[PDB]
Amino acid sequence: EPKKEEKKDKEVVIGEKIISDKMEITINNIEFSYDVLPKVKESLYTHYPAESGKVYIDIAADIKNTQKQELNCSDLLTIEANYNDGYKYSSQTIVEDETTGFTYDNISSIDPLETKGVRFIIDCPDEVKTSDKPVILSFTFDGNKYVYKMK
Repeated sequence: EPKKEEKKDKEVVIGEKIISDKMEITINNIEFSYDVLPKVKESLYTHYPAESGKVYIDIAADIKNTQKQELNCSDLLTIEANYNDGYKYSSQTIVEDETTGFTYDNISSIDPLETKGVRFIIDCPDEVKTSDKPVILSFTFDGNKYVYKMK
């Protein structure tokens, strides 16, 4: 008999805090996008336009570091989009910046008790948006699986 495990997935609720002993994650927006634009774009800004025939899944979140030590933005979620039962695409993290629009996750950190905006972006073929076929988002955070039925 193979080794089985018993598990229960948690539903992602937009605007609801997800908490661990290290951080608080609030997912504020989940949408398809052909151009991932930063929240603040006062002068020259970085943005992520989708390549022809592609679409982004743009997941916007607030991350509050609740530790006494700095939190690296490379240590955040990896979100998987599971399209039409098995066609899988994984996210990249970008960080909101008041000066340059965005920065990459590798050069940025969150101070103790600071909240920073981030984007988890998933590069998909365009049919992930335009078909009627399902999209399930998921991630593992602090020992639990989180799921979101996008369509």
